Amino acid sequence: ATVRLQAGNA
Amino acid sequence: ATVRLQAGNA
Amino acid sequence: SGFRKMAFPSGKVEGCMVQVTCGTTTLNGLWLDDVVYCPRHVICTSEDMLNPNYEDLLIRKSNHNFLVQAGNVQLRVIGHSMQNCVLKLKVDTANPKTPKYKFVRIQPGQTFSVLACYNGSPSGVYQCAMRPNFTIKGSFLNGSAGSVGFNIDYDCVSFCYMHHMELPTGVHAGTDLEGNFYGPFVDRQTAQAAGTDTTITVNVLAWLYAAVINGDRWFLNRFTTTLNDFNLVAMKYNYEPLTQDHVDILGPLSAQTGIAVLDMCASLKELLQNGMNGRTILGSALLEDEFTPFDVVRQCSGVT
Amino acid sequence: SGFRKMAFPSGKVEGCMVQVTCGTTTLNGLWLDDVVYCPRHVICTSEDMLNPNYEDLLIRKSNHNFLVQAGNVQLRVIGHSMQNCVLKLKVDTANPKTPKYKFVRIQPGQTFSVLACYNGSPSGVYQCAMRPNFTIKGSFLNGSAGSVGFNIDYDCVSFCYMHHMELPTGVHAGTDLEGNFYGPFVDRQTAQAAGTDTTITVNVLAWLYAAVINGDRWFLNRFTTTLNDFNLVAMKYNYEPLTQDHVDILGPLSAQTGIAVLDMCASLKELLQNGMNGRTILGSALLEDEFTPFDVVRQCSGV
Repeated sequence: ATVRLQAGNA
Repeated sequence: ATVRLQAGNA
Repeated sequence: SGFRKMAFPSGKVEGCMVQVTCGTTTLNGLWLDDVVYCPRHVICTSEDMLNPNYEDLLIRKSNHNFLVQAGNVQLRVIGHSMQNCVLKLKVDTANPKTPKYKFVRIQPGQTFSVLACYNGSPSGVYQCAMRPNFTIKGSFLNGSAGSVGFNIDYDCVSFCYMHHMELPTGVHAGTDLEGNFYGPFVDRQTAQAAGTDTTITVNVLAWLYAAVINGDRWFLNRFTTTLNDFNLVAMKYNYEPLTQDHVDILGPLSAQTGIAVLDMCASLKELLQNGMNGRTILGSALLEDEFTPFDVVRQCSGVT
Repeated sequence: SGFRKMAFPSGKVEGCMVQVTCGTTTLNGLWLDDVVYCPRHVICTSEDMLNPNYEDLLIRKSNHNFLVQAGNVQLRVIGHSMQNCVLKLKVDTANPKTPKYKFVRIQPGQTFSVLACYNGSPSGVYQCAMRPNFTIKGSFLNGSAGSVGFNIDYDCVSFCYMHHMELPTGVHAGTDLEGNFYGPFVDRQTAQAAGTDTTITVNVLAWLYAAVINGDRWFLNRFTTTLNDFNLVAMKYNYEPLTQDHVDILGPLSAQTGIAVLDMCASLKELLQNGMNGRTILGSALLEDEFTPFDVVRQCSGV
C-alpha cells in the first residue's frame, strides 16, 4: 500500500 | 463530603 | 483516517473571557456586547457558601464591588443583576470581539467544547458530553468557575454551559447561560449527589460506525436483532434504551458503511455480553459513548 | 479535579491559517508576517505524486501560479522558495494577526496541539504525541495537509509540526516548520512504513501520578524496584527504557504525591505483568502514554 499525500483537490 | 464551588482566591 | 476527541476552534470564545473579582473571590466571566456573565457565587465569601441567600448577598453589593478585567484593561461596572444562578454585570464598554452567538440549552447525550480558564485567561480546550444524569466529566480546578462550553455552527457560537462546581464524586456541574442548572443541583457547598448515570447507546453505535469507517471491523457479524430484543440487553447493562428516532439519526452512517443499524446493534449486544477478548476499537479497550452521530460525521467527513 | 486530553487554546493559530492552491491542488498554509509556509507537494498534480522531482516542478512555476486566500482576501505572492519539504511564499501583506512565535523541533515522547484545517479554515483542535517511531496518531483527511501542531507558552506559539501525509497503517507523518521530516519518510506516494513503535514509559508514569493526584490509588503497592530491574520488564513489554533524566523530570510529581519514582515503577511493573483485573485508571482500561510530565503538572495544578 502507498502513502497518501493529503493535499486536497479544488 | 460536600460540593465544592470552584471560584478561586484573589 | 483517524479518530480523536476533537474540540471546536476556540478563538471566538477566547476573545470573550474576562476575570471577575468580588472581595477575595475570583472566577471567570463571559463578556458579550456590554454585559459580563458569571457564576453568582463570586459574591460569596468562604463563610457564605454553605447556606447562602443570594438575594440578600447581592443587595449588600454595589457596582464598585465588582472588579472586571479584560487582559490588563479594567472594565467599569455600571449595573448588576441576578438571573437564576448567573450574575449579569453591565459594563461601559461593548466587547469589540463579540462573535455572533446564541444561548442554547443542550440535551443529555450531546457534546460540546469546554474552554477551561483561570483568572480570565484560557488554559485549554477539550470535549465533554452532557451525561444522562446531567453531570459532565471535565477537568476543573479552583478558579475555573465561569469557564464555558460551546458548539460552533458557521460563524455562530452557541454557548450551552457555564461551569460552577465539582461534586464529591469528582464530576462537574453547571448551568446554561441563563443560570438554570443542568440536573438536580444547587450552587452551595452541601452534600449533593447525582442520580445513577447510564451509557449513551446511540453514541456508542455512532463510534462503532466511526471504527468501521476507519477499518476496525472485527466486531461485525452476520446476525441481526430487533429493537426490543436489543433494549432487553441494553437495560441489563445500564445502557439507555434505543428509540426509532436514534435509529433514524444513525441513518447516514448506516448508509455510508452499508451496515444496517440493527445489524450494528447485534454487534453491540455481542460486545456487551462477551467483551472484546483482548482486542481494541479505535485504540480503546472500552466502549466509548461521548461521540454523537454528528461528531462522527463532522470528523470523518471534514466539516469546517 | 479530573484529567482530560487537553489542547492549547487555538485562537492565535486560527488567525494564521490560509489556503494555498496550485492548479487543482489545494492545501493549508501558515501565514506569519509576510511569508506563507506550506507543504511543497501543493505543486504536484495527481500524476506527479508517485515520483515527483520537486526541483523540476518548482522551476516551471512562477509567483502567479500560487493562489493564496486569507478568508476571502487573496494575497499576492511576490516571491517563492523551497526549504526542504516546505514552500515559503513571500506575500505583499504582513499578517496583522501574527502572534509572538518560534519554530521548534520536538522529540518523540513530547506532545502538542493540532489545529486541523481544510481549505484554510480551522475545523477542530486535539492533542497529539510524537510517537517513538516519529509518527503521530492524528485525525486527518484529504485537504488537511499544512495543518500545524503547536504548543503555547506565555502567549508565544511554538510551532513544531506541519502535516503532510498518511501512511498505509493510518498514522500520520509530517515535518518541522523548516520542512525536515520527523522520521525516515519522504513526501511521495510510495510504499513506506514506520519503525516498530514502543510505549513512552515516562509518560505512562506521569499519567499514573495524575491518577493518584485525582484519587485513583488502587494500583499502588508497597514495593520499590531498581532502575535496572524495571528496565528489564520495560524491554520485555516493548516500553522505552527509563532514563535518569526521566526520573529527574518526574521529581515534582513524586514530591507532590510522596510516591518515589521507583515506587511507582513497581506499580507499573505489576500492571504490565497482571493487567488491570477489570478496573480502570482515569477512565481508561489501557495504560495511557500521551501525557508528558509537563502535561500533568499543567493540568493537575495551576493553569
